[PDB]
Amino acid sequence: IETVPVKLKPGMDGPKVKQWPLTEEKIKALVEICTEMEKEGKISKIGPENPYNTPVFAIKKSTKWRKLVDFRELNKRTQDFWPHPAGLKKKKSVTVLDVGDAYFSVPLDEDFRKYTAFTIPSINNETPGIRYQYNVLPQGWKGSPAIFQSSMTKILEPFKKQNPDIVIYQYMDDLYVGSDLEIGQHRTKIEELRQHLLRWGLTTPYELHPDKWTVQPIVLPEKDSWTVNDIQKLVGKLNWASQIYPGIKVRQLSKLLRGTKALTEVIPLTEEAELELAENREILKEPVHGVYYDPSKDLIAEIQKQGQGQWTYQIYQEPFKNLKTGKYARMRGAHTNDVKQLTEAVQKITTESIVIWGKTPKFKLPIQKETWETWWTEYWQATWIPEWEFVNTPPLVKLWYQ
Amino acid sequence: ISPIETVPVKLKPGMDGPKVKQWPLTEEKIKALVEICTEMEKEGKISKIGPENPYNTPVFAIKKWRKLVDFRELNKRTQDFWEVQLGIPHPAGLKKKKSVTVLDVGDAYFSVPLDEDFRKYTAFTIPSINNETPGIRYQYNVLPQGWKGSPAIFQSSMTKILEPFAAQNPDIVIYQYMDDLYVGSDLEIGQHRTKIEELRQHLLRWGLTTPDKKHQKEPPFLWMGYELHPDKWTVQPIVLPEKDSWTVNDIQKLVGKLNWASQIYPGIKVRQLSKLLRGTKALTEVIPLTEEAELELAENREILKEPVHGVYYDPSKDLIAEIQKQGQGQWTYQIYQEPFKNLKTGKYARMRGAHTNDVKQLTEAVQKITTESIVIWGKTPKFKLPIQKETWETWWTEYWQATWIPEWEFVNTPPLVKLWYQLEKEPIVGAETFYVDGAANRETKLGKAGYVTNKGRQKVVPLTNTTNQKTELQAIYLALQDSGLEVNIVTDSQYALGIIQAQPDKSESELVNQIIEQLIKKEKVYLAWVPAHKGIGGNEQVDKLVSA
Ligand SMILES: N#Cc1cc(Cl)cc(Oc2cc(CCNC(=O)CCl)ccc2Cl)c1
Repeated sequence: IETVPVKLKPGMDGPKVKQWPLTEEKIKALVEICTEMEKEGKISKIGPENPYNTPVFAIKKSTKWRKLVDFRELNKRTQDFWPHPAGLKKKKSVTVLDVGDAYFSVPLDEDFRKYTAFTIPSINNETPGIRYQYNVLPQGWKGSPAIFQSSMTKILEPFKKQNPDIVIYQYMDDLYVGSDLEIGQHRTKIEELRQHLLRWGLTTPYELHPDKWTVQPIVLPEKDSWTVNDIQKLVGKLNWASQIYPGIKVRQLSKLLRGTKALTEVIPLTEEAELELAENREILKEPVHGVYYDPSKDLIAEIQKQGQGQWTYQIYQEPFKNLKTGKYARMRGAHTNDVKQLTEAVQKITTESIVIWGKTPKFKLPIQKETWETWWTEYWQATWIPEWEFVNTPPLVKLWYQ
Repeated sequence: ISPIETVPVKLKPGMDGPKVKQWPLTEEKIKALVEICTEMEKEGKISKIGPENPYNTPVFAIKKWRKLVDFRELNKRTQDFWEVQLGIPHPAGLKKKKSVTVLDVGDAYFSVPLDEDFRKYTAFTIPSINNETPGIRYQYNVLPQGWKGSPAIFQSSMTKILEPFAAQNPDIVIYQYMDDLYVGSDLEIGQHRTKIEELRQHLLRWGLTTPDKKHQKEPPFLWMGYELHPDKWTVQPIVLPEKDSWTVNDIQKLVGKLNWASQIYPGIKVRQLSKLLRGTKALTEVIPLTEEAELELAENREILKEPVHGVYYDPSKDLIAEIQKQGQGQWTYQIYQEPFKNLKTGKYARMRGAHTNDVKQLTEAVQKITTESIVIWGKTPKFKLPIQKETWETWWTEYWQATWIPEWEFVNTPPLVKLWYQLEKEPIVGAETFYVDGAANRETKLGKAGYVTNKGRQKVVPLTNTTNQKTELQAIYLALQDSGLEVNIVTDSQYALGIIQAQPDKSESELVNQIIEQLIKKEKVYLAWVPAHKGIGGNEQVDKLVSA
């Protein structure tokens, strides 16, 4: 029962972002949700003298509908305000718990409330949207975990003392809990924390394993009968890897193609070339030494559709300096589609990025903008939203990262 | 004092009220301001103010006579408000009602109070002739007409006023747009007339006057360029000008009217006309029309000659969209629930780049319908599309970009959408392997394209005013001309590789259009890439050939 003064950055106005059109199904769910939030004092209706807007979406996360607010623009403008454990990637198991309901016990600075304004859209612009602002700390705003921080440390301090090796990291609405324990013990220690949080009034309605995460090695084929095309493709891929690994050579392999040869012609692999290829296979095993994470610089994720439910990704801050690379695969379940797989992959990459570095990456998404803006909420379960942009240039690097 | 509650209003932080000066006025106009203002003063809309008010805003008279005020300075000084009704409803989204009344609200802004603390900033001065005596000072107590916050604060106030009536009458549908009010019910016209008279009284109890000549508007309603009948809607008649010469301004207004007609007139095309605005130097520049542009406008003129009507929306029946190709990169669609009664029509012709294919454009068209359907009806329709699942599944599976395919059904209404060609995924045996390459000096801008094959053939065609990129396409084109029906090409040009791998069937480039014609005629084509200047097979030989 005491507010914490919240200030936007100097010379910065609040967010004025467009509310996206919603289907009548999602509008109805937002109206039910906000009517009950109004009854509980968490939000209140606002008048025309409030010009600010932050977008809202309806997702499922389950049968019951849920509200998600895109506080990205407010988060940039609130920024300022006022700790990431480097060992969370080390732990064999990491479990994620949603602790976001706890924020709704804390009043928000009455002066800052205006910047939390949101609009439930209308169909066909028939009616002006229903407009609310927040009276309590909103889920999804970077300020809410920062303000709730002290209360969180009080509630966790018992549990941390009893289990000193377990690592607990808070990012937005989620708690990341890591242990090197066996899985059954891990899940038991997790339930103790849930009951500890629930005994103290924090309602907490996903298991990762960063032990298995790596940067994938570049893979070269192994063929019984090579052709001119196969050598050319192999010489093309090794040339690309030469920008990254210095020791690659293609002289012996390219000699096998000397002359003007038909592409389908079979080229026996001479011993000198086979050694150079075998040597180049060993160089790809050992990673680059110069790849380091600058905290000031932004993380960037690129994603490539490789077909058959496979998506490759790379995370980097500067070109060719890949901090992480990986491949995503989802076994088709009669509902698997390109937008569902991209949206699942985007979340998996973002979670991995949050564990490793404590910030989300900027996404280069291989999808037409409007298709993404239309359908991304149908499969979104995470409680945060990364920045993104839309690649329109096709990769000819698709083969190489596969 | 007023029953309507005021909205608090501040000026932008660090700004004070307007202090614009009052230019002298004709003595005839001063009399009109004196009479209008004493009538306005009697009604409580304005009030004479003491001398200490340091602010002013100019006022004028023009023609009954009216009072006009220039609040531009206060408007630049006033806080921003939540914008109101940027979009307007689309008649195809509205649902049929048995009875519909239109109600205009008179002196709508002047019926709503204004925040007391803000009233000091509205002050204006009625001039005294020759400045012989001090001027008469007035300030507003209601929402001034032309002020920045008047449109939004009135709508908010109107909504709160309307709230009690709508609770007692849940069945009636009330729409608010600007100063108008649209009321509809499915009750008996006598009972509906009764409910309309009740609301007029409830509005009158809050100070809002309503039409007393029964209800002044009668169907059809001329509303925002539309025509609303009890069982049909249509656009207002469109007139396309005829001129010997066309300026940039004339073209922009023409694509505007055609764009507007597209929502109910099936077949409107504006692509070739709009391409004329590419340079867009000034609205005065005269643009020579194109033979393709003149045919497009002629076909549009023929379409506009016949009338068309749209229907209103029934949420009980399904929503269906069909898309038909119009050629030259242009597409058209209709949205309906009954097989020939259309809710709306539309077009789509954007290339989204220099080269595309039909399946990509069809998927983009489906995307534009899907967004528009959500806005208008809050749902996505069923699609009847002129493509077969084998065609679309093959495309979206091999397409590098992720795409959402709605549930659709194949309708066999030619022209069907097909993949005109498909490059090979593996090299072709028994086919000649062409190693192509091109070049052009960047300064001289002259160049050459040549090939070197496994069968031993070599050729070099000379080239003028080209670029390194265009020659790389020329080399690929040359190998398609001088080859049999099956061919393997090998290039070092990532630029050329990307354009062909995209498998376009249409381009703004005549070269790429020629390559496409060759690719269609050929049976099997495999395109392969090699790093340049790395001494790999024929690429080294063709590089030396075109370098000499
Ligand atoms: N000027 C005006 C105007 C503008 C709009 Cl955007 C709506 C409106 O009234 C309505 C229209 C419809 C759609 C069907 N119409 C009819 O059956 C009779 Cl024309 C339904 C309700 C109302 Cl209130 C009037």
